[PDB]
Amino acid sequence: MNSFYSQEELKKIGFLSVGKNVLISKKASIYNPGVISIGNNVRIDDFCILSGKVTIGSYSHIAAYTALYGGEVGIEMYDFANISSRTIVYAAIDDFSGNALMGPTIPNQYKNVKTGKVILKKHVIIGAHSIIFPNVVIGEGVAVGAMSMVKESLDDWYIYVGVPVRKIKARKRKIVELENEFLKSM
Amino acid sequence: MNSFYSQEELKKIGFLSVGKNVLISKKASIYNPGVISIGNNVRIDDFCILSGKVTIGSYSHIAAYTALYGGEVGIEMYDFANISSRTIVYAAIDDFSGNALMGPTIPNQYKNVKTGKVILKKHVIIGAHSIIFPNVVIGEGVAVGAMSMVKESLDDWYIYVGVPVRKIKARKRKIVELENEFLKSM
Amino acid sequence: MNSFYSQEELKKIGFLSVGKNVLISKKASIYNPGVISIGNNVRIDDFCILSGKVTIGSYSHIAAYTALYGGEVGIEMYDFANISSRTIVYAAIDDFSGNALMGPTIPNQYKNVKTGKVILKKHVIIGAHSIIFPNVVIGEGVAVGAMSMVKESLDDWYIYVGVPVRKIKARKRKIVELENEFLKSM
Ligand SMILES: CC(C)(COP(=O)(O)OP(=O)(O)OC[C@H]1O[C@@H](n2cnc3c(N)ncnc32)[C@H](O)[C@@H]1OP(=O)(O)O)[C@@H](O)C(=O)NCCC(=O)NCCS
Ligand SMILES: CC(C)(COP(=O)(O)OP(=O)(O)OC[C@H]1O[C@@H](n2cnc3c(N)ncnc32)[C@H](O)[C@@H]1OP(=O)(O)O)[C@@H](O)C(=O)NCCC(=O)NCCS
Ligand SMILES: CC(C)(COP(=O)(O)OP(=O)(O)OC[C@H]1O[C@@H](n2cnc3c(N)ncnc32)[C@H](O)[C@@H]1OP(=O)(O)O)[C@@H](O)C(=O)NCCC(=O)NCCS
Ligand SMILES: Cc1cn([C@H]2C[C@H](O)[C@@H](COP(=O)(O)OP(=O)(O)O[C@H]3O[C@H](C)[C@@H](N)[C@H](O)[C@H]3O)O2)c(=O)[nH]c1=O
Ligand SMILES: Cc1cn([C@H]2C[C@H](O)[C@@H](COP(=O)(O)OP(=O)(O)O[C@H]3O[C@H](C)[C@@H](N)[C@H](O)[C@H]3O)O2)c(=O)[nH]c1=O
Ligand SMILES: Cc1cn([C@H]2C[C@H](O)[C@@H](COP(=O)(O)OP(=O)(O)O[C@H]3O[C@H](C)[C@@H](N)[C@H](O)[C@H]3O)O2)c(=O)[nH]c1=O
Ligand SMILES: [Cl-]
Repeated sequence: MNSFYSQEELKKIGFLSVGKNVLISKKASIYNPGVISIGNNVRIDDFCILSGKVTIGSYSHIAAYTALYGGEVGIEMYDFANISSRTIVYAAIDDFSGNALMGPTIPNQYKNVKTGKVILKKHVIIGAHSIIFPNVVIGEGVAVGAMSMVKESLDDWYIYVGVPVRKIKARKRKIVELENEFLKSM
Repeated sequence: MNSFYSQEELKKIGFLSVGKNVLISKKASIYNPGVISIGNNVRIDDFCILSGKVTIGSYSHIAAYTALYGGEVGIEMYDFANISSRTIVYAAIDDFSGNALMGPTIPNQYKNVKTGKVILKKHVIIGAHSIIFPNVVIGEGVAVGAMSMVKESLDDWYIYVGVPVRKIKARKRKIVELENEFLKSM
Repeated sequence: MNSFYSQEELKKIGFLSVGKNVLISKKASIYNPGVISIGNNVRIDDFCILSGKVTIGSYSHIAAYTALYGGEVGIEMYDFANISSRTIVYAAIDDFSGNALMGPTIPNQYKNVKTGKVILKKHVIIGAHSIIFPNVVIGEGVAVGAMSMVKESLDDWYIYVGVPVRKIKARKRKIVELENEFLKSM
């Protein structure tokens, strides 16, 4: 079976914008669909949470349990980006340092929230159980491994692993040739 | 949108005690609520689980996916403690050594469950995707980083990271001041 | 207060096979029950996902949030095997190298999915927040620590930790007697 909303159910959600062949679990949470644009051929799985400003392009899988906290600044994924299960992407984060109170029970003037657009460029893949922090551009074709923590921007076409991640090898570009192949045959 | 119970449904859950301005997700799970006590200005998000003895004070966020397995001995959080997404706090665990059978499918006399009260003191923040094992006090003002694992009590006012955690630098104490300033404020 | 199906609703799911004393959360997701079999005395908790080909023996707990993506080649667990919360087992994963396109939105010609049966032998325990990848045999009596990642088969009766896992000590085998002793009671 599957848990995906109908085309009929989907247009009732109220997305800023939703494309063709979009498959979204009835078990995801979508908060403020008003600020969420989704392109074509996108699958969002069980127990995802998308909240605040989120832009997804086309050909992207958001695997189960993944939370995207877009806040005001937003999270944007370009085409052919994918995110494996249990990832968190934060576009805002509280100050852990001891210099500020923390979290949504507390008025902003006591906190020191860090906020910044998070961008995943084309062909980015994020491995399972990973965390991406605010104000981070994940460069084109970057792979980050499972269980990775990314606190700053990542250079294009590299593979990274660890907490926090380190650059371990080049990502191959064959994928770009297959993109063009795939598209050409449509 | 939002997924919270109204103050009216909350009253029907049958909590040991629940204060005001409590926002609990309808997508969270609550088992044995008659041993669960929640103070004022608490938020518990989608997909959290609270099970068995759990005591939360005030000005606390339990972010999404976080499981608090309080068992019979309990987990207690003091005021201004917050737990980030996908954290687990166990007050009991099975013996992994090979010296016992394991899990809820096996009866106790063949197991060797390790149990003990867990306490998160005031101003503790627990980073996302972290695990706290039983019989542990997380010190006053401690921050535990993301993806960290805690098996022992932690000294006050430090930041710890890793699996298992190590101390990396003092937590700043400004928040004590901010706590007074904020509380004055009302 | 628990969230399990009755034995009656269980039969309405359409498992290849379901034993007795099987406690499955209504909050778990089960996809393609037709290829899933479960033996006796098994508990599957909230927000679990079982997808594709999955075979569970007896006396096994699959804890909250755990995802078993059995695909076509399958995941098998033998008796007395248990998986702690927020674990992922994959029988298939995409190629992260950059030599292929990725994920369920892309046709198979353009991908290079690696596939392989995952087997957990008797008495295996997998710690919370762990990830097991395809084509892996976890030998009998293996314990994998929390927050660990397994890409290769594991030697029987050892304890392994880390990302990727390294062997750290033997598992005790007192478990083997206890099993005999307990089964006698039955
Ligand atoms: C990143 C990954 C692609 C690396 O695979 P690889 O290219 O086969 O690299 P190796 O296995 O040789 O590892 C290279 C180095 O990185 C380390 N490493 C590999 N993956 C790591 C990870 N996730 N975290 C930390 N270290 C990692 C290895 O220990 C090795 O270190 P060394 O050079 O110090 O020995 C793979 O390990 C991974 O993390 N895959 C994620 C799969 C996934 O999440 N899939 C979702 C379902 S599609
Ligand atoms: C713990 C944290 C606050 C430390 O950040 P920082 O004070 O800026 O410290 P740095 O990034 O300089 O790192 C200091 C050391 O700890 C390591 N480190 C930092 N965070 C780590 C983590 N979570 N796990 C393991 N190692 C970590 C760094 O590698 C560095 O090691 P080194 O001195 O051996 O090089 C931050 O890394 C973190 O984990 N934040 C969690 C945020 C979160 O979960 N938010 C939830 C939503 S509000
Ligand atoms: C694997 C585990 C059982 C080991 O515990 P232990 O036998 O008491 O071993 P120790 O705590 O002495 O650690 C031994 C070594 O392994 C390292 N280690 C222990 N657990 C680790 C883990 N989960 N990840 C990485 N390293 C780990 C230690 O740092 C130590 O390293 P060193 O030899 O380099 O100093 C335990 O740490 C663990 O992970 N338990 C998982 C519990 C769980 O998930 N329970 C689910 C609820 S029932
Ligand atoms: C996870 C999930 C599955 N399903 C249904 C519909 C699907 O067609 C079917 C199988 O989905 P699946 O996710 O088990 O299998 P796949 O479609 O192969 O995808 C999975 O394996 C890949 C190698 C990974 N890259 C993905 O991250 C992982 O989700 O089950 C749902 O309806 N909702 C879900 O959340
Ligand atoms: C996650 C979640 C959200 N919501 C709704 C109600 C909320 O007011 C709204 C916004 O929630 P949000 O969590 O997206 O955004 P914030 O309210 O800023 O909270 C979040 O960012 C912080 C900087 C972190 N420290 C928190 O751990 C993180 O959860 O969405 C729910 O109703 N239920 C939920 O579980
Ligand atoms: C997690 C969960 C709990 N429950 C209900 C019925 C249960 O009998 C009761 C308590 O179960 P619990 O998981 O809170 O507690 P326990 O039955 O002790 O089990 C737990 O502690 C062990 C030491 C760990 N090995 C397990 O991984 C952990 O799940 O709550 C549910 O109905 N559904 C659930 O998903
Ligand atoms: Cl999760």
